Amino acid sequence: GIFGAIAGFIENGWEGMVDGWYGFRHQNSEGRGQAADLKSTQAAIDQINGKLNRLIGKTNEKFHQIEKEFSEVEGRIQDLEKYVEDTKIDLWSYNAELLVALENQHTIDLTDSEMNKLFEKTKKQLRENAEDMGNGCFKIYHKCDNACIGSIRNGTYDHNVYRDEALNNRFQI
Amino acid sequence: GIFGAIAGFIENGWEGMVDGWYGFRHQNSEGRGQAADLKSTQAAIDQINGKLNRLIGKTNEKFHQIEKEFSEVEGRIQDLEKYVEDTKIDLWSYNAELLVALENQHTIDLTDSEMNKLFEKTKKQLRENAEDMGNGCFKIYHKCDNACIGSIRNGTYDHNVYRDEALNNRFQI
Amino acid sequence: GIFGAIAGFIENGWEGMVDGWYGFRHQNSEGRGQAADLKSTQAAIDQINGKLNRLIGKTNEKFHQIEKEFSEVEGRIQDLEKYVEDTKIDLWSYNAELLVALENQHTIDLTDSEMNKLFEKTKKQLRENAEDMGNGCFKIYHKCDNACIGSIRNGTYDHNVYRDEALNNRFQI
Amino acid sequence: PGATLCLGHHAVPNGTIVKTITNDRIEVTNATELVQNSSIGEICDSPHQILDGENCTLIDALLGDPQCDGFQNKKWDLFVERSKAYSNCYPYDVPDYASLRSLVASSGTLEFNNESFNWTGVTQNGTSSACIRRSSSSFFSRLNWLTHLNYKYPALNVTMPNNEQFDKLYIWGVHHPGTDKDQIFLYAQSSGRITVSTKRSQQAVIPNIGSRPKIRDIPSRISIYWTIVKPGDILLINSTGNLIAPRGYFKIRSGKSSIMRSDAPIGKCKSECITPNGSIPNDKPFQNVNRITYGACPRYVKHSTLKLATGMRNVPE
Amino acid sequence: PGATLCLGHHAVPNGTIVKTITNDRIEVTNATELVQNSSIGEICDSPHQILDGENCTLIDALLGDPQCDGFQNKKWDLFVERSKAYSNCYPYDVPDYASLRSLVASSGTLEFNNESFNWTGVTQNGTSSACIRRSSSSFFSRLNWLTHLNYKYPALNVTMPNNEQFDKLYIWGVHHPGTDKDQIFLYAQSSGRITVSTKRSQQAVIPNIGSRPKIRDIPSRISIYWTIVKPGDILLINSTGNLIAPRGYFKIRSGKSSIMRSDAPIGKCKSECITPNGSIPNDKPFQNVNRITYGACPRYVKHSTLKLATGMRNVPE
Amino acid sequence: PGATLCLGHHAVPNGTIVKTITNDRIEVTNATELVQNSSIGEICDSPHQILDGENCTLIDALLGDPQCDGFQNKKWDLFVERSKAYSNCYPYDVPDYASLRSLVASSGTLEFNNESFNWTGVTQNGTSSACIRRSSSSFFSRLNWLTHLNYKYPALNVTMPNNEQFDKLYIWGVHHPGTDKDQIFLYAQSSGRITVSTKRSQQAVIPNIGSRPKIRDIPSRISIYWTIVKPGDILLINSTGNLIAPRGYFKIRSGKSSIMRSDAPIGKCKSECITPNGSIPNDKPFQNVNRITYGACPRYVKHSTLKLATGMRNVPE
Ligand SMILES: CC(=O)N[C@@H]1[C@@H](O)[C@H](O[C@@H]2O[C@H](CO)[C@H](O)[C@H](O[C@@H]3O[C@H](CO)[C@@H](O[C@@H]4O[C@H](CO[C@]5(C(=O)O)C[C@H](O)[C@@H](NC(C)=O)[C@H]([C@H](O)[C@H](O)CO)O5)[C@H](O)[C@H](O)[C@H]4O)[C@H](O)[C@H]3NC(C)=O)[C@H]2O)[C@@H](CO)O[C@H]1O
Ligand SMILES: CC(=O)N[C@@H]1[C@@H](O)[C@H](O[C@@H]2O[C@H](CO)[C@H](O)[C@H](O[C@@H]3O[C@H](CO)[C@@H](O[C@@H]4O[C@H](CO[C@]5(C(=O)O)C[C@H](O)[C@@H](NC(C)=O)[C@H]([C@H](O)[C@H](O)CO)O5)[C@H](O)[C@H](O)[C@H]4O)[C@H](O)[C@H]3NC(C)=O)[C@H]2O)[C@@H](CO)O[C@H]1O
Ligand SMILES: CC(=O)N[C@@H]1[C@@H](O)[C@H](O[C@@H]2O[C@H](CO)[C@H](O)[C@H](O[C@@H]3O[C@H](CO)[C@@H](O[C@@H]4O[C@H](CO[C@]5(C(=O)O)C[C@H](O)[C@@H](NC(C)=O)[C@H]([C@H](O)[C@H](O)CO)O5)[C@H](O)[C@H](O)[C@H]4O)[C@H](O)[C@H]3NC(C)=O)[C@H]2O)[C@@H](CO)O[C@H]1O
Ligand SMILES: *[C@@H]1O[C@H](CO)[C@@H](O[C@@H]2O[C@H](CO)[C@@H](O[C@@H]3O[C@H](CO)[C@@H](O)[C@H](O)[C@@H]3O)[C@H](O)[C@H]2NC(C)=O)[C@H](O)[C@H]1NC(C)=O
Ligand SMILES: *[C@@H]1O[C@H](CO)[C@@H](O[C@@H]2O[C@H](CO)[C@@H](O[C@@H]3O[C@H](CO)[C@@H](O)[C@H](O)[C@@H]3O)[C@H](O)[C@H]2NC(C)=O)[C@H](O)[C@H]1NC(C)=O
Ligand SMILES: *[C@@H]1O[C@H](CO)[C@@H](O[C@@H]2O[C@H](CO)[C@@H](O[C@@H]3O[C@H](CO)[C@@H](O)[C@H](O)[C@@H]3O)[C@H](O)[C@H]2NC(C)=O)[C@H](O)[C@H]1NC(C)=O
Ligand SMILES: *[C@@H]1O[C@H](CO)[C@@H](O[C@@H]2O[C@H](CO)[C@@H](O[C@@H]3O[C@H](CO)[C@@H](O)[C@H](O)[C@@H]3O)[C@H](O)[C@H]2NC(C)=O)[C@H](O)[C@H]1NC(C)=O
Ligand SMILES: *[C@@H]1O[C@H](CO)[C@@H](O[C@@H]2O[C@H](CO)[C@@H](O[C@@H]3O[C@H](CO)[C@@H](O)[C@H](O)[C@@H]3O)[C@H](O)[C@H]2NC(C)=O)[C@H](O)[C@H]1NC(C)=O
Ligand SMILES: *[C@@H]1O[C@H](CO)[C@@H](O[C@@H]2O[C@H](CO)[C@@H](O[C@@H]3O[C@H](CO)[C@@H](O)[C@H](O)[C@@H]3O)[C@H](O)[C@H]2NC(C)=O)[C@H](O)[C@H]1NC(C)=O
Ligand SMILES: *[C@@H]1O[C@H](CO)[C@@H](O[C@@H]2O[C@H](CO)[C@@H](O[C@@H]3O[C@H](CO)[C@@H](O)[C@H](O)[C@@H]3O)[C@H](O)[C@H]2NC(C)=O)[C@H](O)[C@H]1NC(C)=O
Ligand SMILES: *[C@@H]1O[C@H](CO)[C@@H](O[C@@H]2O[C@H](CO)[C@@H](O[C@@H]3O[C@H](CO)[C@@H](O)[C@H](O)[C@@H]3O)[C@H](O)[C@H]2NC(C)=O)[C@H](O)[C@H]1NC(C)=O
Ligand SMILES: *[C@@H]1O[C@H](CO)[C@@H](O[C@@H]2O[C@H](CO)[C@@H](O[C@@H]3O[C@H](CO)[C@@H](O)[C@H](O)[C@@H]3O)[C@H](O)[C@H]2NC(C)=O)[C@H](O)[C@H]1NC(C)=O
Ligand SMILES: *[C@@H]1O[C@H](CO)[C@@H](O)[C@H](O)[C@H]1NC(C)=O
Repeated sequence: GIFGAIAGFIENGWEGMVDGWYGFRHQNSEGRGQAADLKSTQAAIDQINGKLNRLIGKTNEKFHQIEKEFSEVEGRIQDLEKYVEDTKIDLWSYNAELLVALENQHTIDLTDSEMNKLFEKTKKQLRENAEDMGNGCFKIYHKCDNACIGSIRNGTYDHNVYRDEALNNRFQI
Repeated sequence: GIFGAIAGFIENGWEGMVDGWYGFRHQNSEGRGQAADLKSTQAAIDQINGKLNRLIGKTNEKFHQIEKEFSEVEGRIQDLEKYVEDTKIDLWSYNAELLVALENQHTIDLTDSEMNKLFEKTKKQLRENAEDMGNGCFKIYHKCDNACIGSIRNGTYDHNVYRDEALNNRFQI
Repeated sequence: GIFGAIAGFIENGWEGMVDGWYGFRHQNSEGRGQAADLKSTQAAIDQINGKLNRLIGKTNEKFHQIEKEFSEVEGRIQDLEKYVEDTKIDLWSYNAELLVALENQHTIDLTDSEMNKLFEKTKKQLRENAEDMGNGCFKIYHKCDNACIGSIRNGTYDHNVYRDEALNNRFQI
Repeated sequence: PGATLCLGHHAVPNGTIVKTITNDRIEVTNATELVQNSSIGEICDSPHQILDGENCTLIDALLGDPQCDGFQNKKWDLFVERSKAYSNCYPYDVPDYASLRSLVASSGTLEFNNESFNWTGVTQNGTSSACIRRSSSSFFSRLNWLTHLNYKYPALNVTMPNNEQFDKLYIWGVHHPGTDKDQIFLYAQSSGRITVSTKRSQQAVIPNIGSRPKIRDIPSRISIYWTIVKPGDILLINSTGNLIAPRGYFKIRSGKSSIMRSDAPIGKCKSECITPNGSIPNDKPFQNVNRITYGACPRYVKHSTLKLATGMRNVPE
Repeated sequence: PGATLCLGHHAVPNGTIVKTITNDRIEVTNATELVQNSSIGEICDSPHQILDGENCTLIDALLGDPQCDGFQNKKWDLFVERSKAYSNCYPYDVPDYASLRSLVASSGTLEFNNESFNWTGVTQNGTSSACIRRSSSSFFSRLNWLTHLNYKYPALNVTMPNNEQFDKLYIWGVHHPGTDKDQIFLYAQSSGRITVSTKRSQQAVIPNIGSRPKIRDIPSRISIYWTIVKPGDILLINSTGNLIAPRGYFKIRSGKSSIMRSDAPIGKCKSECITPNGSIPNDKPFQNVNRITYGACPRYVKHSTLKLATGMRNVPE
Repeated sequence: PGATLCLGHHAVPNGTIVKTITNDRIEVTNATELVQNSSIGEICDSPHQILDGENCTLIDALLGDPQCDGFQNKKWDLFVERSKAYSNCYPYDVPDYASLRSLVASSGTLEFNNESFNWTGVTQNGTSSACIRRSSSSFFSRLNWLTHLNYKYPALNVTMPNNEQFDKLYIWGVHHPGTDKDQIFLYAQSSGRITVSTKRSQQAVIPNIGSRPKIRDIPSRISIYWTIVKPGDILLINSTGNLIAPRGYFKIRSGKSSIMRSDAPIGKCKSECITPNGSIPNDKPFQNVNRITYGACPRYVKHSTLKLATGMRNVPE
């Protein structure tokens, strides 16, 4: 994808994450765990549902048209009726195939985008208290129990509480 | 947007910024102020004007065509004339609606992109002298008067002048 | 481009890089040199070849059609044959021009993307041992001989080997 | 010790392959098909009013072939013509048959109003053993075969004004006898002429005498013509022989009706979209079932499958 | 103390809603309409040369109906036919009327050159009270009604070579008398024949005698035909009666001319794009005013509005 | 001291200008042309089977104009009609010429099977000095000009059943004599009639006597008609004079064959795509050579060039 997160610096997806599309796995003094991020999941789902709202259940009514099958050879007028229909079908077939290829490229990029946005947001929350290990994981340089992890996932982590502890551990030797 | 700046980590836009599309607000020892960034504003405007150059004032001349309204029932040939026209209109109507949806998606993404590019450029200028607060703002860890702010906006800020001062303040306790 | 690397924070391209599309130039205690990055080059080439596979060598067979040139004035049926053909040509001409403009915009963005991805990956590898100078270059704060540079290009650089040395140099005075 | 916090995304064990601009085959977590590729094999009789033609073409129901008497004055949104249909009356043809079929199909109605033309001097109601109705020699129900009376066929010059607020559709014909002798037996003179006109149109036909291959023992033929008469206009019929006269007019309407050739059975179900294969669901935007459609239908394309990704790239461990 | 430096973007109090690929309603700072939805209600008389048909159809101006004499030899880029137009000459029809109208409209000219056919043995210049010119019985200006001379109509066999460098368009007709008696009064014999030919084409017509509804007391009709004669070719007219002769030829050209049905008034203004509603601006790429257009026009679409974003997402406080 | 590590991308000295959504002119490292703008100027004779018409139109090869005898029973994927082609037999026309040309072109074959009609009572094999074959007066090879025998032309009533498993295409005509005297010299009676019919179709033609401009001294004309006879059907020909009889039938097929007007020479080469200009390569998806194409061809567009970027933006020092 164009951001380089999904199938990129995130090595692989998590089959064990079943309650969301994006989320957090942690390891701390109390154990290891997983939690889905609801806002990024919903942002991706909402955009894809916008595409589906454009495409599903939106057909046009047509009634009497031209004939499209013929039992007898006729020449000029029948040649034209067939050419008109073949022309129309080829143009709609082109539209359909291009639409799906374009939309699919965009869907892969927007889902990569949402993964990147969540990563960047988390990175900024941690300020000087953590370092990016390069694979979607942060090494957090302070004791960070379950409530602490939860404060990061919830966007209420106060980096100033832990900064002295974290700087001491980071800039050791 | 796909970069996550506009309607993203930038909480909202500035109705009070009337002389540009992107810009800087600062608070320092001398007060607080605002300045538009001309280069990023122009980059966004130029791209949108490229789209408008493709779309405005570019119509095709057509002269004698087929009839499209009929006062009498005629059957086969009239059915075909009507079907040809209905086919054409539906294909152009599809082109027009898809064009605008695609272009609008892209315009929202390219304007988000220009906001992100300006943020990243500023972040890199500051080197070790500032920290990203996560909301589009930098906490600058040294005295930074109006000329100093102006040197950042102009791309002439010399981070080495302030680095000793800033590192002392950043890595306190 | 939408990431702001190519024609952006990278000032210009390298005419002297002839064995790849993206790569590394270094200066260290042993001299200065250049090396192409094969994976990012191949990622960009593969995507463009995907576009070409869609476009080259994929024509449709058509046989008997309608006449498209006429030696005598005839009126209604000939008007319709000409209008059908003019309609078809204008729709395909629109498809062709839009396809190329869209694809070209995307090709410029995906090649900018691959440059940005390589930059970000390298930045993350260096952890606390280097600083981004803002122009695509990293200032590396430790002695980094040819094998060391090669370990960065190969993705085997062990930042912990050099961290003490680099932190001492970075956070001087 | 500290902690580690890892950011990630889900994956599934059963991903789906889709196409993009840069890749012919890339796996995503989920996708949805945009091309409807099946029908239920029957034409649902709701919401469109379906008229099953059974053994009758629309034109035979119009003229009044005896097996088609059940279709008199019927209406339809979609008339369904079956491949088993056959004619079983006097042999006929229709110059520009396709246009008459189209205009009646689009009108959606066989409502017919009788009119009294007052044919004086001729014999009305000619019949044929090629057109059996109730085990008796008959004729097209809506047509009136006039012949000589007392070996005279005095010239006809008959008016029928349209004093209604709607258009009238008249169906009439010319009889082409097999031989010059038959011409005399029927019309008591050698050369018939027909001139059917309004203020704004004229149609003059000349019978063409000669042998055509016998159908139900008839080497003669009738040729069918039609005339539309606007309100305030007049039908003027002027003939010296060989006229197959109208008995009245058809109401001609405008609307959403049509005709389709299909052998699919009619079912008691609901579906907006009809194809000759049967009704198809119309949730998807495209379909490859049939280029012939009626109703709110997906657009026909030459693709058997177009999968729209509805999830991110699938990246298993 | 230090400083804070915040990066940001503008917003407006009056944003505009647009559609995207992922959102049906998203607010941006500005947008521009791409569908032209109005006309000025008049057809601008520049830059295209407009000919207002007033009471005349193009075909009536061609034949030379007396109310159309002002149109002789006129030229146009766009001929405008009004719904109030009516015919006021001898009753006629044109087989394939639509094609003759189209080919004359596209040619853009009624320039007409008289030719001397030297009709010997017949009476020229027949007239009718159905076609009044200057309070006198007259006829189509470009047509020549020949009748018997001294109760003889000797067969005509007349040549007119095309020795010009351009194509000639000939308009002619056949008279269909109302009765066999009228046939005699006019042509002094019972059966007329017309054969009009060139080296590369032949048209043979037979008059069809009979009553049509009377128009200005005329139960007869004329049927209009046309013939194109290339340089180096010859017009050969061969007739024993019922010929409505040409008086010359029309120049036929190729170019950008056309015809449009409209009741919009003509104005003194400039506009490249004409619709039957009136001229429309052509800055926008699309329009929903009318599918009928002439000139440099936006493309007709079935959308009332398509707003193109010209600014970023609008995010107020 | 430390080190510097710089990330970068290549550039070239000879970049290429392309168009994007936001920029009309932007330079990339490389691009490829998507519009084929040239042909090789000859039609490659592989893989499609080409038949060069030389001096013959397809219709003249069908009827059997003497210069076209080499085309008897030939087959083609593409028949190539040359602008130098000319007719050199009895003057004729074909009502709906374009349709007969189309249906024969699409069938791809002039295979012809003779049939014995057993014309009794008439003289067969009429000839003309307008149609010289081997320095002798002749006639269309596939047509049979019947005239009187002993100043009698007894009425013809001839059957030919289709007992084959394929459709038969019959070509026949009506002779229009220049004068009433010629009508007698040839058919020994004043008024000919032709009625050609099957169970499902009828065609009745009346000759139209009169002078047409002389071609190779002939003021008469033949008009060409055709009839398709399905298996299990019958051809019935009924005529009292003026019949130009068929000598047999053409096989009519369905497939991929067509016809093209071109003056390009035929070459010994291979190319899937044929235009009247010559064959063109078909690697690119679009072309601006000709809207007339045959085979696996790029799509015609009104653009002289469309460059697809195949590299990044080119940013020189
Ligand atoms: C008192 C007296 O002496 N009066 C004189 C009359 O005799 C004479 O009338 C004519 O007499 C001759 C005698 O040889 C002959 O019978 C005439 O009648 C025709 O006969 C032929 C031969 O059989 C017959 O042809 C057959 O037709 C059938 C089909 O039959 C119908 C049908 O279609 O079912 C019967 C229908 O009633 C008739 N329809 C109408 C409206 O009249 C049609 C119609 O004629 C055809 O469909 C047109 O093609 O035919 C079958 O096709 C056989 O194959 C075929 O041989 C004709 O049908 C008979 N014609 C009529 C009109 O009945 C009889 O006219 C009189 C005038 O000559 O002079 C008196 O003085
Ligand atoms: C010295 C002598 O004795 N000479 C003999 C002649 O008498 C005789 O000539 C014929 O005489 C009879 C006598 O009964 C009759 O008058 C013939 O003239 C026709 O008369 C009918 C009846 O009135 C008339 O029909 C009326 O037509 C008008 C319309 O009139 C015009 C028109 O359209 O304005 C008049 C035009 O001049 C005429 N145009 C041309 C080119 O001739 C047309 C044209 O005839 C029609 O438009 C065709 O439909 O008609 C109106 O329609 C009324 O409703 C209708 O009743 C005919 O119009 C008269 N026909 C002509 C040609 O004038 C007269 O010929 C002669 C031959 O029989 O024998 C001599 O010995
Ligand atoms: C023993 C006896 O006395 N018998 C009597 C016969 O004399 C008489 O027959 C008729 O006699 C007259 C005498 O004046 C005349 O010769 C009739 O023959 C026609 O002659 C005209 C005048 O020359 C001629 O017209 C010329 O035609 C040529 C073209 O010639 C051909 C051609 O196309 O090459 C010759 C072909 O054989 C012929 N084709 C067929 C199938 O018959 C065609 C055809 O006639 C035309 O193509 C139709 O347009 O013509 C050229 O066009 C010249 O410009 C033109 O002047 C006719 O062609 C001759 N017609 C025929 C049929 O040959 C002759 O019939 C008999 C009956 O009246 O009575 C006996 O008692
Ligand atoms: C012109 O020629 C045609 C063809 O020969 C004549 O039509 C044919 O007439 C015969 C005799 O009436 C018909 O025979 C019948 O055939 C059925 C079929 O089984 C048979 O059962 C009957 O007993 C009867 O013999 C034949 O069907 C018919 N053929 C066609 C194709 O119509 C025609 O009569 C001739 N014209 C004139 C005016 O004589
Ligand atoms: C249309 O209908 C009218 C009815 O008025 C027909 O007009 C009539 O036609 C007949 C047949 O020709 C005329 O009879 C003839 O009378 C003359 C006068 O002596 C005579 O010479 C003929 O031998 C024949 O008997 C009749 O006069 C005439 N008018 C009336 C009032 O009957 C007309 O023929 C019809 N046209 C067509 C094409 O059907
Ligand atoms: C819906 O109905 C259409 C039309 O009946 C179906 O398409 C038709 O399918 C038949 C059967 O496969 C095709 O017939 C075959 O044609 C080939 C030559 O093309 C021949 O060799 C075989 O012997 C057989 O006759 C027919 O061509 C085809 N017609 C068209 C226009 O596609 C279609 O399959 C049906 N779809 C569904 C979902 O039921
Ligand atoms: C065949 O029948 C038609 C229809 O009846 C005959 O035409 C009609 O002829 C009458 C008598 O000339 C016309 O009457 C006129 O009507 C006007 C209208 O107000 C009146 O003011 C006059 O004083 C005059 O009485 C009538 O208009 C006309 N109708 C039509 C529809 O044309 C026709 O004459 C018959 N054919 C033959 C050959 O007799
Ligand atoms: C085309 O124009 C030519 C003019 O040359 C017409 O040919 C002429 O037609 C008339 C009428 O049939 C001929 O008169 C006839 O003469 C014979 C000979 O005795 C006689 O038996 C007839 O009763 C009648 O009087 C004439 O001879 C003939 N040629 C010339 C030089 O006048 C031709 O009829 C026209 N064709 C058409 C369709 O208008
Ligand atoms: C430009 O002119 C076109 C054509 O005149 C206008 O479209 C037409 O608008 C009229 C008036 O609304 C429509 O008539 C109405 O039709 C309905 C049934 O559809 C009927 O129930 C009403 O009583 C009335 O007759 C007409 O259908 C429509 N025609 C088409 C082809 O759309 C159009 O509105 C004009 N545009 C502008 C901007 O002036
Ligand atoms: C009806 O009028 C046409 C036109 O005048 C007559 O056709 C013309 O007939 C003459 C005399 O046979 C032809 O003359 C020939 O011209 C060639 C050309 O150089 C000359 O070399 C010969 O020696 C001969 O004199 C002329 O070509 C011909 N014109 C046309 C356009 O066909 C026609 O004969 C008349 N109809 C009747 C029935 O008389
Ligand atoms: C189609 O072919 C049939 C062949 O059977 C033609 O029928 C025949 O037509 C001739 C010509 O009219 C008839 O001769 C006539 O006989 C009567 C009886 O006396 C006489 O009054 C006439 O003067 C003439 O001589 C013949 O009887 C009739 N039948 C047969 C068995 O020959 C028919 O004419 C052809 N139709 C066409 C349009 O070519
Ligand atoms: C392939 O063949 C087509 C058709 O022959 C070529 O297009 C034609 O090119 C000729 C020569 O330039 C054009 O003729 C000119 O037309 C103008 C008016 O448009 C006239 O003023 C000149 O005197 C000359 O006659 C012709 O219009 C044009 N036709 C079409 C339909 O485009 C085409 O150039 C050929 N392409 C290649 C690559 O060989
Ligand atoms: C430019 O692109 C085309 C299409 O991929 C390729 O064939 C050609 O080799 C490229 N040129 C260079 C110099 O890479």
